[PDB]
Amino acid sequence: GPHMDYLATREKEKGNEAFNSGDYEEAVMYYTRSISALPTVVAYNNRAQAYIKLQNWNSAEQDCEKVLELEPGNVKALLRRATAYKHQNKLREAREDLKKVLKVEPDNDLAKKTLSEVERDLKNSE
Repeated sequence: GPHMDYLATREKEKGNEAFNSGDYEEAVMYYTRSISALPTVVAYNNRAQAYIKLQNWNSAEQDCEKVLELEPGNVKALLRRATAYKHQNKLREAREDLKKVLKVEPDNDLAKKTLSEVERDLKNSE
């Protein structure tokens, strides 16, 4: 119906109640209701972040790709897409994504500390 934004933030707040409590699988479905009412960078990026703790890397990339269509350059989405790639053995794409973070935010520990593991894992991936 109308006012789909009003529940798209409130269902996300129920997801954040579950996420801080340690029910990430309950957080994913709460964010999925949210995106089907009003799709946001916030709900896609948080859905992908919950999937990382569920080991659902190939689901997590699909919501990260949607973030890059709204915010082309989003550091959180590139950090999470590169993390999903690292665990999918898609490191060949992750090296590039961590560089797209570090050009804007050279302070990102999660970017540079993962890059040092990606560069060696590529040299091992023969």
